Amino acid sequence: TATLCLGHHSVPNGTIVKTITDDQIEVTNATELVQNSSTGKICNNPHKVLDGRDCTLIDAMLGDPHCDVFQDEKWDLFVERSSAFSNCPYDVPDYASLRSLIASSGTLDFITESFTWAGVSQNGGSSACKRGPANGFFSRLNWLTKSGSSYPLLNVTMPNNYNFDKLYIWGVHHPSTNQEQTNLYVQASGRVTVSTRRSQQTIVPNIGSRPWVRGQSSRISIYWTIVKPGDVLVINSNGNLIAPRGFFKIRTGRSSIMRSDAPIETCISECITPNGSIPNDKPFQNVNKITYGACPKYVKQNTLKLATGMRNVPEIAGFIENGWEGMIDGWYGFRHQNSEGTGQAADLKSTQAAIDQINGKLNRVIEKTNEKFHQIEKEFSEVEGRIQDLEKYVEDTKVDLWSYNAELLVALENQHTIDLTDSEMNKLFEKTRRQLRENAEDMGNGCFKIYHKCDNACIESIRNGTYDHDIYRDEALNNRF
Amino acid sequence: TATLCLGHHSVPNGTIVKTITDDQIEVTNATELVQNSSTGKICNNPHKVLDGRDCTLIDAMLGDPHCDVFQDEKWDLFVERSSAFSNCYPYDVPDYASLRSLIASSGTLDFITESFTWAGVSQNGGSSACKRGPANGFFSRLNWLTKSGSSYPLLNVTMPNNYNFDKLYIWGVHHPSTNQEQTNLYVQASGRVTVSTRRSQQTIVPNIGSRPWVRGQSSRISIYWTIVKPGDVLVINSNGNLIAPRGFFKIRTGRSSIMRSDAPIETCISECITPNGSIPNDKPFQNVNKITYGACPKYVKQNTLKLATGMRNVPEIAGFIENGWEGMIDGWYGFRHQNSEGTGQAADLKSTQAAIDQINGKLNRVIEKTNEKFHQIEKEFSEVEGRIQDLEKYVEDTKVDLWSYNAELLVALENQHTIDLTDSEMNKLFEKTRRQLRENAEDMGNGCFKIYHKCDNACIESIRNGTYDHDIYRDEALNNRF
Amino acid sequence: TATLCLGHHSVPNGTIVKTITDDQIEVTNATELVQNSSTGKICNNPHKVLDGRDCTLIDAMLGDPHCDVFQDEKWDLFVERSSAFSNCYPYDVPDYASLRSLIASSGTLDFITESFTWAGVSQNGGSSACKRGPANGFFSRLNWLTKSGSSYPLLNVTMPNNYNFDKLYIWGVHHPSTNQEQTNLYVQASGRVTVSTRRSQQTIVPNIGSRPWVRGQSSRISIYWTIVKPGDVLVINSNGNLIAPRGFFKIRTGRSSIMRSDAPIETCISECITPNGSIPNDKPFQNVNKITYGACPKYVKQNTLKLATGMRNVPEKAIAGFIENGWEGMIDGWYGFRHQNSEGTGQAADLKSTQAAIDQINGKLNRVIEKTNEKFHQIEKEFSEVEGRIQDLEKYVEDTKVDLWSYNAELLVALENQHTIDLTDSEMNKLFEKTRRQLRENAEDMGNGCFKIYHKCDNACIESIRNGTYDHDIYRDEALNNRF
Ligand SMILES: *[C@@H]1O[C@H](CO)[C@@H](O[C@@H]2O[C@H](CO)[C@@H](O[C@@H]3O[C@H](CO[C@H]4O[C@H](CO)[C@@H](O)[C@H](O)[C@@H]4O)[C@@H](O)[C@H](O[C@H]4O[C@H](CO)[C@@H](O)[C@H](O)[C@@H]4O)[C@@H]3O)[C@H](O)[C@H]2NC(C)=O)[C@H](O)[C@H]1NC(C)=O
Ligand SMILES: *[C@@H]1O[C@H](CO)[C@@H](O[C@@H]2O[C@H](CO)[C@@H](O[C@@H]3O[C@H](CO[C@H]4O[C@H](CO)[C@@H](O)[C@H](O)[C@@H]4O)[C@@H](O)[C@H](O[C@H]4O[C@H](CO)[C@@H](O)[C@H](O)[C@@H]4O)[C@@H]3O)[C@H](O)[C@H]2NC(C)=O)[C@H](O)[C@H]1NC(C)=O
Ligand SMILES: *[C@@H]1O[C@H](CO)[C@@H](O[C@@H]2O[C@H](CO)[C@@H](O[C@@H]3O[C@H](CO[C@H]4O[C@H](CO)[C@@H](O)[C@H](O)[C@@H]4O)[C@@H](O)[C@H](O[C@H]4O[C@H](CO)[C@@H](O)[C@H](O)[C@@H]4O)[C@@H]3O)[C@H](O)[C@H]2NC(C)=O)[C@H](O)[C@H]1NC(C)=O
Ligand SMILES: CC(=O)N[C@H]1[C@H]([C@H](O)[C@H](O)CO)O[C@@](O[C@@H]2[C@@H](O)[C@H](O)O[C@H](CO)[C@@H]2O)(C(=O)O)C[C@@H]1O
Ligand SMILES: CC(=O)N[C@H]1[C@H]([C@H](O)[C@H](O)CO)O[C@@](O[C@@H]2[C@@H](O)[C@H](O)O[C@H](CO)[C@@H]2O)(C(=O)O)C[C@@H]1O
Ligand SMILES: CC(=O)N[C@H]1[C@H]([C@H](O)[C@H](O)CO)O[C@@](O[C@@H]2[C@@H](O)[C@H](O)O[C@H](CO)[C@@H]2O)(C(=O)O)C[C@@H]1O
Ligand SMILES: *[C@@H]1O[C@H](CO)[C@@H](O[C@@H]2O[C@H](CO)[C@@H](O)[C@H](O)[C@H]2NC(C)=O)[C@H](O)[C@H]1NC(C)=O
Ligand SMILES: *[C@@H]1O[C@H](CO)[C@@H](O[C@@H]2O[C@H](CO)[C@@H](O)[C@H](O)[C@H]2NC(C)=O)[C@H](O)[C@H]1NC(C)=O
Ligand SMILES: *[C@@H]1O[C@H](CO)[C@@H](O[C@@H]2O[C@H](CO)[C@@H](O)[C@H](O)[C@H]2NC(C)=O)[C@H](O)[C@H]1NC(C)=O
Ligand SMILES: *[C@@H]1O[C@H](CO)[C@@H](O)[C@H](O)[C@H]1NC(C)=O
Ligand SMILES: *[C@@H]1O[C@H](CO)[C@@H](O)[C@H](O)[C@H]1NC(C)=O
Ligand SMILES: *[C@@H]1O[C@H](CO)[C@@H](O)[C@H](O)[C@H]1NC(C)=O
Repeated sequence: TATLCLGHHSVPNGTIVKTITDDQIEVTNATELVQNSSTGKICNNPHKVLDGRDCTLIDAMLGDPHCDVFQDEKWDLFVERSSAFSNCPYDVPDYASLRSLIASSGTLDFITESFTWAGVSQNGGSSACKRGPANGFFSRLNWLTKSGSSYPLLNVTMPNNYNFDKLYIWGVHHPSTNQEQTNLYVQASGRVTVSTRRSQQTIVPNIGSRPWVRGQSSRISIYWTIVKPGDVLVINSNGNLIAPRGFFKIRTGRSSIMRSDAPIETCISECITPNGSIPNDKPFQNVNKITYGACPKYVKQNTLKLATGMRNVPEIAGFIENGWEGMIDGWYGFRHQNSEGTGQAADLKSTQAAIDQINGKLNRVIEKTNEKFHQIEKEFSEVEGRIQDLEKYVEDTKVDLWSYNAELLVALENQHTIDLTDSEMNKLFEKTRRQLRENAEDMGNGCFKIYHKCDNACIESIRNGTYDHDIYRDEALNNRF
Repeated sequence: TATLCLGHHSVPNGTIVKTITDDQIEVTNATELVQNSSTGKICNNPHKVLDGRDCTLIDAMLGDPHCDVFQDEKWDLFVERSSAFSNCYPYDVPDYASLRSLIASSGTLDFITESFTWAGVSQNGGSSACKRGPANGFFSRLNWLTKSGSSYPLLNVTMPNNYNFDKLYIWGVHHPSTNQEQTNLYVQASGRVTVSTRRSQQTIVPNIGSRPWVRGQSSRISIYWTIVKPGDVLVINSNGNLIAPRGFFKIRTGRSSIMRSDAPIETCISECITPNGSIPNDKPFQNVNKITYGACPKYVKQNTLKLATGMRNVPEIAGFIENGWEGMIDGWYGFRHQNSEGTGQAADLKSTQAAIDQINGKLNRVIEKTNEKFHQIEKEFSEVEGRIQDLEKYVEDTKVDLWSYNAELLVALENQHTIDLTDSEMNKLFEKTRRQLRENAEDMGNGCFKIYHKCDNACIESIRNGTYDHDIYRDEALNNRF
Repeated sequence: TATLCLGHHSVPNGTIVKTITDDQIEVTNATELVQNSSTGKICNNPHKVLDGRDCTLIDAMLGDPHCDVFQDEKWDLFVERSSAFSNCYPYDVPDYASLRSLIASSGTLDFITESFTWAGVSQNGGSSACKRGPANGFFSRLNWLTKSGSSYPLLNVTMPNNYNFDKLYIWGVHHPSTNQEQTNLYVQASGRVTVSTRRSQQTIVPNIGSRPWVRGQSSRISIYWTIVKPGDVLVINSNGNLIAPRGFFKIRTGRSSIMRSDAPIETCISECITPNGSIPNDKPFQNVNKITYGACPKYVKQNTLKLATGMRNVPEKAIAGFIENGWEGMIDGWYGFRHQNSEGTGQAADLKSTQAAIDQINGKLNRVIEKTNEKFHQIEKEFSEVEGRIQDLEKYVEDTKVDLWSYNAELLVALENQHTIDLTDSEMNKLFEKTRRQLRENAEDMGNGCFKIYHKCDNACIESIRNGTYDHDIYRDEALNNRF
């Protein structure tokens, strides 16, 4: 007689995963699906990262004297440090919109235009904004005051004869007293009107004392205007006008701005976070919900294990609640007890089928990467109300939905992996049973008892699939009965 | 002796779908789940579609002379063309999008005239920039009041809401270009308009200054609106620069909206409208446009998604073990028998019907029929604004990504389950057939049986029907086997 | 000879569930996953609920005379009733919703009085529209400054922030109805109010004009607010039309919110609060309201979702097995054996298969979906007036969220039902296959889920088969002789 047993491998150390029907199940192999660490540095490749050391984007746009190294710059990502400061006092109504559009433009290209201001004096300065040892001002703005003892009505025009949009930055000066207002501007109540063929803005200055900032009790408000090709710009002013010196060329692209204190190093990475660059070889990440580039999706979980092997079962006997830790050639194989001696082999068909069905399984459902460049703000330092609440709500909803998606996907994939491995083992056992028609009996433990003399060539023929039952039919029948 | 095999059908040409464990598997039949084309026309049934032609909704509401055919109009969807223009006095609307959305969602342009009394001022002002034929004109729903004689008295009027519906009032403020013009039109050197109710107020101070010429005018007019709830009162107080209203608009709650499109409108029936045109809604997903009106499929980024309908296509007596039957056209599963009389073939109705019933209506168990949406947010912009536009784009992008993921995962899961159920059906039929033949037959290794007793056509039909009796032939089969 | 059968239990009354491959399938047990009812009452534990009664949050903050009981109050949820009204000077708040949300999220009404000096003006002005008992009054947290004698000097005051917490200041501007009233109350013919810090500024010019009478007044007051960070300074500059502040509000960070409801408040314990009332959170989904506070189930559009708990239900039709036949007489377990012998029929139960099925079924839904989500302050979801862009965006966001979560719930229920049915069927088949494996050549299956054994198999034999210590070599010769 002879014995033939079928089984599967085992490893000394398994990994616990979670499926649809099991809280904890041990498998031979698993992989991590969530990235939860960073090196703390920002790669300067392949994206173009511009470090604004002590300057904000608005300050560099306006022309702060200590921000003059940023003139005519361009970037893919602008990094704003927490140690930035202003050294020139002003306020911007709707600051966030201007900051966002300047960041999304991706450039600081400024073209000077020849404005004519007749009857007034130009190039005013203050001691609060020093350009060297002398008084200065913003380099992209012009402070106009009275000439002699008169301040006439200003009325200038400039058409857009190009084929791209223009961006104009202008301002209004708010004095602190009526005496100062009349001293700088002869009229007791100024007025600034800037309009195009389709839009208009009129600002009336406000007079009143304010806290001293670098020695000044007055302020300046900043406004902007966009002129389409074929349109025209008209500026009408009675006083308190901070005239523009030109226009900014505005483009459309994939630029943005980020707040971070991580240093920038010479390295390559496609994903940038405020914590630093992270690899994008995993479908999910847990570092930061603020990202730039090709980045994994953000989830609330810190670990998600995906099974890449069959069950780990501790240990002649077959595969019925028994693993073979002595198998290193393949996933499934045969063991036989013969007159010549015991032997072991491996089956390549089932092993390769399982490997093919396992490899690349996650790519069939979830896409590889998503490239997002400019998005909404997700951290705030001041309380505002309605819009901030809406933004926070949207971000929270997105995060919760994606976390649920990740959890369900991982559970389903683990369940299907376990099912396919079990099906492969059972199919191999059933094929082996079907090949031996009447010459063998099932021993009850995944093994077969062959009732005729089956030598090594016989076992090899059984394993190959070229076994003939008619050769040993009568001998097996005589032995069985 | 005899032979009884089991098998399944196959087709000369199959389709490749994707499952959970397979990236490409061939099946006998599949259907497309994504709609990706349109005819370029807009159906005027069953929704009421109003063509704006050369007019916008705001211009038609104000009373533009070339938009006078749109007075007292009704619509379910308003279509705005890119060739629309303005031909009246230049104006601007602060928060234009909010008023446009309000008027579009109201769904009607019904106007009721009221008896306003303006004592001491001139009425019915006009300009050469807004012509009613050969003579000067103005917006038909607004009244331009200027000085009478040499005085402009203080205007203070009231109007109560004694109905049971909301009232919408449209008024304006005139911004002159020079101080001399301001003094000439209105005696006072600084005008002021105050419009208020018992719960809200608005005060506007005009701005004097030159502006680019538009149809010969360097002055502008700003447009404002006020809503008066039932039982409330409206008070208008002014001393210059008032563009008075002539009445109120009825404002309703409904399912109306507005769209920007250039597709023509033709006689046809469709429940879904896109800027590209009308599309059928028989499929659960679409790829034409993310701007939709009516009962429409969900927008996904995928161009195609195939759902499996049949079984695995296996190319071609032998059984079902890696062998499909090309010559079978009468069913999905059946029998082939080899006998002394000759060969034959049949089909199994029960297993085929079970598989068909399981397959039929498979996708309706999860996805709702249709999502009918009428008024939504704007999804395309022609000018950069900032915060709110970014928020809207972010919301739309998140929605699109989530629904694309849902569609992909669902299609993969359904294909996997269809393949599994069909394989289980075939294996169950074979197992039952083996179960009937207790000891008179044994499996030959290729999904087919070898019978050791003389089993004729009546015998084969008895086996197929499920009424086979092994006791009659047991002794002969046992003698043949041993 | 002896007969051995395998089968499963069934119940007289079943319940219908929905799976991936079946529209309507009957099982032995199921549970409801959607909470669609409420008691109509709000529990005051464990959250601190503050009833607004006839006052709103803004009215309580300003100092309305009939809202004077809400001074220095704290809350976790503020409940605003539909019967609230105002009984003081008419006013309007530009961007009212932002201030309401700010005060609701702050969670307290703590007020600290500060010593402002207003030189050359008369303080503590009142009106007949706001009565403190028999006499004329005003808001308790605001100061109405008017001319003293025949002059109104320019006011310029400062107040530094020397603490380590943010300050909130509430002030206002008065809008007269006539120029004569403007001149009588304030000497200057045009007022101006400037309030600023080192990083912000606000200037308001009053409006003049008649308005509808509210409690005898055709004038209004506009409300503005300012926040001062630690180390900053506040400056107020004005020459008329100023409603001065009396101090600052302590502003905090926390998990407080506000809700509009008309449900009464009783003594009970509940972790979730809805405008309909409190609901239990023992289910993953609910259908009551999309406005919630606390640990609440997710909101879905469906009103019922049944999760299968048992196996398929098959009516019971010489003993028979599990092939299209249930056992209504089995109450000892899920799977078992039935044997007919010469001594008589017998029945038993199998514990391992039943225990495995129960352990797989138990706790199945906790593996994918989280228990509860704690949300405290969110966006508004109901509006009493039409506004335009922002309201449309909020409605769109809420509708998208609801649709996505409803789809998730439906798909999850269907998948779980399918897997439960599959696991029960697999367990029964595995038990039958093991029973076949034990009897190698001594019996053959009859096809109805039963084995009939050729040798003599008594109670010891049947018990050995059930346990698993059955030996086939003992009866092999007798079985072979009987079969052939
Ligand atoms: C309306 O009300 C506001 C606020 O109440 C007033 O604003 C104040 O204006 C005064 C000037 O009139 C400001 O005083 C100035 O402060 C400067 C900064 O002081 C800070 O820094 C120094 C050094 O670091 C510290 O010692 C000090 O404590 C502060 O922390 C000083 O540098 C100025 O000095 C100048 O004047 C002195 C006078 O002796 C000279 O000796 C000096 O050489 C120098 O010339 C000056 O003292 C004050 O800071 C303002 N306060 C605020 C909050 O802004 C308005 O003046 C008031 N308007 C009217 C019309 O009344
Ligand atoms: C403040 O600054 C602004 C802009 O700098 C000034 O606005 C300009 O005002 C002048 C008039 O004062 C405008 O000139 C007018 O332009 C009309 C349109 O011009 C277009 O069309 C004509 C004909 O097709 C073309 O030839 C031309 O190139 C343009 O393409 C003309 O139709 C007007 O014609 C009138 O004047 C002529 C003079 O010869 C007469 O013969 C005509 O019959 C007719 O009466 C006129 O020329 C100019 O367009 C305005 N510019 C802008 C940008 O709007 C303000 O006037 C100024 N304010 C002060 C107080 O100085
Ligand atoms: C600009 O235009 C507006 C609106 O047209 C005017 O506002 C009106 O001003 C008048 C003048 O005061 C107001 O009249 C007063 O109304 C009070 C309330 O009346 C309501 O309530 C009573 C009782 O509940 C009802 O019977 C009545 O129908 C109203 O529903 C009255 O109580 C006042 O009575 C006083 O005067 C009478 C005079 O005989 C005395 O007998 C009384 O004892 C008492 O002293 C008074 O009649 C009117 O309410 C205002 N309407 C609105 C809508 O605001 C502005 O006045 C106007 N401005 C200018 C400069 O012209
Ligand atoms: C363009 C201009 O007028 N520049 C002035 C500037 C302004 O007058 C002021 O900042 C606007 O509010 O002020 C400068 O400072 C002045 C002192 O030099 C002078 O002694 O006193 C003035 C006040 O009475 C004023 O502070 C400055 O800021 O440097 C002078 C500069 O030319
Ligand atoms: C209601 C009214 O006053 N209408 C005027 C109109 C206005 O005066 C003006 O548009 C407001 O800015 O202007 C009209 O045009 C005028 C010419 O006819 C006149 O020769 O010159 C005027 C300038 O000095 C003015 O342009 C118009 O727009 O048709 C006349 C109309 O009655
Ligand atoms: C702080 C103050 O001035 N308070 C006045 C108040 C105001 O004058 C008014 O409400 C602001 O618009 O008005 C009071 O009412 C007055 C009557 O008592 C008086 O007979 O007539 C006045 C009109 O000419 C005015 O209505 C009030 O509202 O009680 C008096 C209060 O001291
Ligand atoms: C990445 O940086 C963020 C900073 O935004 C870290 O999140 C903060 O972590 C600290 C310390 O636990 C908390 O006190 C803050 O509340 C967190 N902020 C937010 C917005 O969550 C985060 O821990 C960092 N992650 C890694 C891996 O370095
Ligand atoms: C329906 O119309 C839209 C117009 O928005 C088409 O989308 C544009 O397609 C062109 C050509 O590929 C692109 O260059 C644009 O970028 C697309 N615009 C947007 C906003 O996506 C769309 O292709 C049309 N679809 C059909 C089926 O005609
Ligand atoms: C909980 O209260 C809400 C209040 O909005 C109820 O929803 C309204 O129910 C009425 C009556 O059927 C409808 O006419 C409204 O259209 C509903 N409003 C909304 C926004 O859906 C809700 O039915 C209540 N729930 C329970 C269980 O009583
Ligand atoms: C486990 O799987 C990973 C990839 O999924 C593979 O690289 C690794 O070799 C596997 N483990 C073993 C022991 O082969
Ligand atoms: C393929 O399936 C569709 C159902 O989507 C059916 O209408 C069609 O008849 C099927 N094809 C064949 C050849 O049966
Ligand atoms: C059905 O299941 C519930 C819990 O899921 C349990 O409380 C109940 O007893 C079960 N019903 C029966 C008849 O076992």
